[PDB]
Amino acid sequence: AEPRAYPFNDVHGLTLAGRYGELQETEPVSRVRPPYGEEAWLVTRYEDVRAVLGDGRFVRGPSMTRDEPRTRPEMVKGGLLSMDPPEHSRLRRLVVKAFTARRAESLRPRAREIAHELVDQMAATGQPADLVAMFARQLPVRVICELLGVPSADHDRFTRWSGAFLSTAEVTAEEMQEAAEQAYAYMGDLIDRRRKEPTDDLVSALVQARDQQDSLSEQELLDLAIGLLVAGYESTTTQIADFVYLLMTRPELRRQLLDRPELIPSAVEELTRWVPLGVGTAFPRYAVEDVTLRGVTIRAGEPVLASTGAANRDQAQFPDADRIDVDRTPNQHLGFGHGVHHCLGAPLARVELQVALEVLLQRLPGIRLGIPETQLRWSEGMLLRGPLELPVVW
Ligand SMILES: CC[C@H]1OC(=O)/C=C/[C@H](C)[C@@H](O[C@@H]2O[C@H](C)C[C@H](N(C)C)[C@H]2O)[C@@H](C)C[C@@H](C)C(=O)/C=C/C=C/[C@]1(O)CO[C@@H]1O[C@H](C)[C@@H](O)[C@@H](OC)[C@H]1OC
Ligand code: HEM
Ligand SMILES: [Mg+2]
Repeated sequence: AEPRAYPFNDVHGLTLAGRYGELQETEPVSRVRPPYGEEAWLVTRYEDVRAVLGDGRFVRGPSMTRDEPRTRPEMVKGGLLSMDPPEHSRLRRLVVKAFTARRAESLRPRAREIAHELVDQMAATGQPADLVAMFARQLPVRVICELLGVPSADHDRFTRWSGAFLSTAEVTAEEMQEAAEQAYAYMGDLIDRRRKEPTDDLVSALVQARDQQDSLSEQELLDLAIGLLVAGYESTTTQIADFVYLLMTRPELRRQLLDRPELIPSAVEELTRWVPLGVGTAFPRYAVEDVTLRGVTIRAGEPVLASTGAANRDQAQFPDADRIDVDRTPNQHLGFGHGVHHCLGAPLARVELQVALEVLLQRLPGIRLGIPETQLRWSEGMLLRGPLELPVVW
């Protein structure tokens, strides 16, 4: 009876559903029924979403058993986002000792070179070129190859395997399983090589990482490396396609960044706030005990969807929240999460998104859609929202 069908967002674009603003106003903790899995609470105000994501009483562990609210029939379980302190905390300390802000920044010149190569290839094939296939789907996985220390000769086949892990892939289950097996075997052998002769890449640094006198096991290293790959690939790819879609359809955004390229980092933050990247809200948290939130009792065990897409568009937190203002300040958005699970690749994701906009505007300052905006084909992957193809001219 009472729960609302969720997701509210239409996948065929980046429009924030008007339902979220309505619930922010008058029903900030509400019930939703997803296409698959359990009914759940949905939390939409910036304050409340931040509160749930930062509260020790809201955990992720039950994701390992539960029939989670979701938009696809299958469930992916495990990785860092399935874990709770203290087990989560230990892995996070070790991974961040290796995966530093310094290391992320140090990849900016290689990310620029790879971005320029991808534009070179677009220019070589000629116009219109598909920005999604040729650029957005290529830069983040090649940057992960560079991050981890995959030798250059293996980037193309590593990119091919990794393509099978995207929610937009049309491959068979057996095709995807073969790609997973090859990527895991490849990464294991890469870790064996770096254990034998360390160099200055992330795999070597993960081997060497110590926390107090603790370290990552051989199997933790391999599982965490694969986890970084999936966490850092589809999201960054989709966000690149979405940011350039916005650039190409909003003349003042493009003008402002052509005129003052120094605005690019601020524009990356503002677009990360504005773009409701998720179809709905994934990764439900579970109450460990009864919690009272905005007068509503969330019972021990119940799932709670804390919508960062809605939170980032809350009129109570961001003045004129639906406006894209590249100079917006402050901008304490939740686009890279909040609390203990907050995106650990965020420094790198920011480098990649900044480099993408920098290189495309420098090289292709007239970049624009090659077809009417109403003709764009949107992904029906049901996890993130973005164009399947972006035919561009310049
Ligand atoms: C929307 C992003 C999300 O995408 C996903 O969750 C992607 C899921 C795709 C759609 C899945 O693939 C489908 O599986 C079906 C059973 C068959 C489909 N085909 C073959 C007919 C197939 O397309 C999964 C099962 C693919 C495999 C390789 C996989 O486990 C991928 C995981 C990818 C995870 C993600 O890319 C990243 O999400 C990560 O999920 C982990 C479970 C978390 O721990 C966390 O990682 C650190 C988190 O990142 C922050
Ligand atoms: C634009 C690109 C990206 C976006 C929008 C993004 C967003 C996020 C968000 C919102 C979370 C928290 C999810 C939750 O708590 O429910 C998260 C977690 C994570 N991100 Fe990202 N991310 C991006 C890029 C990357 C990259 C490049 C990497 C790695 C190289 C990465 C690695 C991870 C990992 C490992 C987690 C799980 C952290 C944990 O559970 O402790 N991300 N990301
Ligand atoms: Mg050149």
